Amino acid sequence: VELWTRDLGSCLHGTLATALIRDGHDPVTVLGAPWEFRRRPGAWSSEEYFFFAEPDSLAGRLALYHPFESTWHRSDGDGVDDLREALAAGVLPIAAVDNFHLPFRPAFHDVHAAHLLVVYRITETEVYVSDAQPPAFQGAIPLADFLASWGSLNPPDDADVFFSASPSGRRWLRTRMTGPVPEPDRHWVGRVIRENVARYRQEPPADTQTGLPGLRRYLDELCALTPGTNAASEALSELYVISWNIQAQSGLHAEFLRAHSVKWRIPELAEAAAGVDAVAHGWTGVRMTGAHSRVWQRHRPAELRGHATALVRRLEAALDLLELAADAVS
Amino acid sequence: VELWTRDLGSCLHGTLATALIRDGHDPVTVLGAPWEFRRRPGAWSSEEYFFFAEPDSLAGRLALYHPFESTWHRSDGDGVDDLREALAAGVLPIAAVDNFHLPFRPAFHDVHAAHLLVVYRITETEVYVSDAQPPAFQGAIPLADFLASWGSLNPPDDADVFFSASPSGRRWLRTRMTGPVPEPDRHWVGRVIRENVARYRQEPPADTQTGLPGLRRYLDELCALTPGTNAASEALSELYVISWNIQAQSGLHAEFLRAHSVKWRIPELAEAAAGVDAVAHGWTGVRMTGAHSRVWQRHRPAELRGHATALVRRLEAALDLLELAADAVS
Amino acid sequence: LTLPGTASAPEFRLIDIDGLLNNRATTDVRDLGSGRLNAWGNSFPAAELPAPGSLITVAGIPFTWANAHARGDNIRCEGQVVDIPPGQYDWIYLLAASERRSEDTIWAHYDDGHADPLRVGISDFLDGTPAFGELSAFRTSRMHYPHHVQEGLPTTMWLTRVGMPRHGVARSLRLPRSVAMHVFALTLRTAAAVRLAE
Amino acid sequence: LTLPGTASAPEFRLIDIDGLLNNRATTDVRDLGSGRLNAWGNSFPAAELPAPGSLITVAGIPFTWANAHARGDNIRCEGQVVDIPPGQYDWIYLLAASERRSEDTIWAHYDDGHADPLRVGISDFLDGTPAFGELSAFRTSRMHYPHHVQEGLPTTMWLTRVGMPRHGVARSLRLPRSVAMHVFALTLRTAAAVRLAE
Ligand SMILES: N[C@@H](CC[C@H](O)[C@@H](N)COS(=O)(=O)O)C(=O)O
Ligand SMILES: N[C@@H](CC[C@H](O)[C@@H](N)COS(=O)(=O)O)C(=O)O
Ligand SMILES: [Mg+2]
Ligand SMILES: [Mg+2]
Ligand SMILES: [Mg+2]
Repeated sequence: VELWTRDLGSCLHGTLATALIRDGHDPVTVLGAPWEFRRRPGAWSSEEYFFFAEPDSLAGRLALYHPFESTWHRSDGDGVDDLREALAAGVLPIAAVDNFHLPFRPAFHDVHAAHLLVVYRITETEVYVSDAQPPAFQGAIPLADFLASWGSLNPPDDADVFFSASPSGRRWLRTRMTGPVPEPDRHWVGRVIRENVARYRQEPPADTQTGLPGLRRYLDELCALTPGTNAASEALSELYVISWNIQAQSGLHAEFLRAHSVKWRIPELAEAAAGVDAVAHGWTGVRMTGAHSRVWQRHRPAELRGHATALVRRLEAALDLLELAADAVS
Repeated sequence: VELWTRDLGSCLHGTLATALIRDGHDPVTVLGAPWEFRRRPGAWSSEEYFFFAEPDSLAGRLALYHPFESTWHRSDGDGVDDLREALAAGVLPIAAVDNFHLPFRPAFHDVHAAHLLVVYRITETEVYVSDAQPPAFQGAIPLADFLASWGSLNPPDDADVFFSASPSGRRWLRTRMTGPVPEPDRHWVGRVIRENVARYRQEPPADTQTGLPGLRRYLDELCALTPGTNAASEALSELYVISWNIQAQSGLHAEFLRAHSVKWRIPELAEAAAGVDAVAHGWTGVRMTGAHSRVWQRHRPAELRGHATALVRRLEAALDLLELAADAVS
Repeated sequence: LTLPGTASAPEFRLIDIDGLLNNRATTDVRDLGSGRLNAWGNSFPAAELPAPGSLITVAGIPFTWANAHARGDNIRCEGQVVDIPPGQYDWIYLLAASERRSEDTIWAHYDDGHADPLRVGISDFLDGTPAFGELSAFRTSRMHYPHHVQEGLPTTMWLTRVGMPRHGVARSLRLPRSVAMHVFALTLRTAAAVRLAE
Repeated sequence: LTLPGTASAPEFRLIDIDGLLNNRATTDVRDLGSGRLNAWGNSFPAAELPAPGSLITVAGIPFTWANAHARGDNIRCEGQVVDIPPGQYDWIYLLAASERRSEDTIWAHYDDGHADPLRVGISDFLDGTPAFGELSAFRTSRMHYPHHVQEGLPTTMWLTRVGMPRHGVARSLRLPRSVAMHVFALTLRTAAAVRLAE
């Protein structure tokens, strides 16, 4: 059971990466191949691991080019018998936990936050957990502490407006690779890039903000709200939450492109990687301007609009670089 | 009689600058304050000095914020009588000339090209001309040489597909400042920048392609044509001709912004200047890809589309930097 | 063909940024609640950073540590114009960290009215991986939270360099317009003729 | 606060671009018709530039003058990838001119798969004014036309420098994607340890 994360990444990519590594899959190839933007109004939950997956499973959408699937489960009762049975069947449960109740988390008895970790062993008295999020931890915690975190009501917390008010609900994610992986050769990388670019350029449906036009509409709608209003507060909470894993995927996609640039010495992939990293970095400007407005009432609408506009321009430039990269491998 | 030009500029800005300097006006303020893009289908002439002016006079449009006017005149007969009368009235005639017939021009008896120069003195046997275009010349030429250039048929020349087939027609431009110049203070510079930005952002009503939306449509239209066709050749000849004085105005507007950045120590004006210069530089990629396609059959549709897309992005970025500049002076 | 260049004697100009400190990124155990390195009220531990006003070197580059007050120990980037001594420069050196890695623009303003946008990348304060080939300035053992000292969580500050290619006299810089970015120190390195060795 | 510095002797790596020459920007009086510096068939006078294959310095920076052939004496920029000796570099130096001044990107490719887009401005060949704070490499007295030598019309070539801020091993560059831009010579300058003067 391998600890895996990235400085732009959350427990969402981290826990899935651990599950993939256990089954001998390269998490950079699987989780880094897909690159998209989607926002469904009303869909977001106050959870570190929120990602808009519909109609795919959560793991399915995050690994769009692989036969990777997940199912959510709510465990009945007061014990961990379901997790014991899952482990005995060779499954690595990914548990929905509240950091407030995890002794090894900085948030312990301080900040409520909806989080994921891997459970890899259970005894009569201990649950062995793997959590790569800084500061990384792997080992036994008391059963009582695990149950407290797994059953947490995760109540609304003034100290965490982003990831509180989402009960753990004894939820856990089961992942499976249901067939053999595609060979990640030059032609496969070319097709992945072209499918990502085509999906970004597609005009979105009325009910879902997707790709480049969807990002434009989303940021215009966001910047139209008046700083400090309840409407703005709700929108900036959503922004910070949804943008974490969208930003994470941007960073992973850049790494995916760099890895294949090195493998085949194709500079177009490294150049594309720079454009994609510029989008990852552009998300920082937008979500942190949003965060400080939301939390500290640092209202800078000109800054938010500036970062929003820079992010769109960087995405435009990245898509053009990616088409040159696809041509270099196809 | 002062020689004045810029490495991005043509005889259009040059001759007007000589006329303005004679009347004690700053050509960087008068010709540099305006910044726009306009293209009317079928309006262009095969002349170095073509600029879309309607409904304003030529000098009027090039000095949009100043009470500057021009009138075109066509002189009958075979002499320079009309130019002598113009000089006696304190006017500096700007004569339509063919470089083929000007002994001091590199094109002399080699290349036909529709050009402008300043006439500042006439004797019985000599016309004194001022032409700042490299290589700059100021002094007497024989009457016969001037008449040959001023009356030139300027026939279609396969060595000059851009500026030939436009007879000189003994045409001359009369320019006048019809009132005191506006005082160029912080508030005036602010108003100038805001009007330029508003005009760039305004959607055109009809067939005339204006501002950023017009530029997008114009470049899309250009890139849609099949390279090597008569239609593409006509469009690329138009592109090179209209874009010279549009690029020249970009360069002069950047200089105008730099000048006021230094005067008032306002760094936003210098930052905006860099943005506007990026548009001036963007025009180089577009018009030189076009020129080599037109003249040397160097068909590179991907390159032209790439430069066109970059030019639009640079204009978008320039408009945002200008609004920050306007805020800093207003 | 490979040819030897000459040794050179560039000058370091340590920019006094004490007047521009607008944010608390560093706390002692007594004022943990003052931390504003990020939205969560984290901060660098003062006990693992240099003394205010002290001269330090990072990878041979000299910096003056900011003379902090209760309300500022770094520049949180808001497009501040920083006056620099007029001169011909090669490099800007910043000690910096970002709330997640990000990249933006430092404008260099020249006496002729030219302004050059210079690309700058700054990596994460949160146990960061350098994304822009920066050097490590500080990697602390601990991180400050509003209510506690966190053991075994490194807070990372980076030495980032930005080229000033223009042959011209620079008079000022504009820092990025990004609340994510923090500048703890700023040192300019003057131009120094380097030629083919005789 | 000012402190004297000391930088070790760097290395200059003069890049052999003879294999990338794809355009004639220079002619002698006997082949004026071969000039393709611009759409008009102008060229630099051969007599006002160095001998092919010669070692030159421009503002102290060494360059090898291209071994021209009938069909190439410079790189007209089409996004060519140029292999460089792997190493840690501070500066790219180019001898260059543009068909009207323009700005674009030189990409630096690193061993770890990172690539940095480096802004490069190149000023006009046609009696140009430097717009990007370049140094004059060559300012000729004359210009070649298809049918004549033009007296008293300078052809201008520029020395431009481009910073390589990333601390990492660079393996190759990409030249700009612009038919307007011409590269006559390319020299890399290695990183050199800088420190306080003892
Ligand atoms: N680093 C991420 C996530 C932060 C966590 O949600 C903590 N506020 C609480 O949990 S803890 O155990 O990581 O401290 C960010 O900056 O958003
Ligand atoms: N430099 C401008 C203008 C070129 C001229 O039209 C010449 N081809 C003929 O006139 S000459 O007397 O200047 O040579 C450009 O590059 O388009
Ligand atoms: Mg699937
Ligand atoms: Mg192939
Ligand atoms: Mg008018």
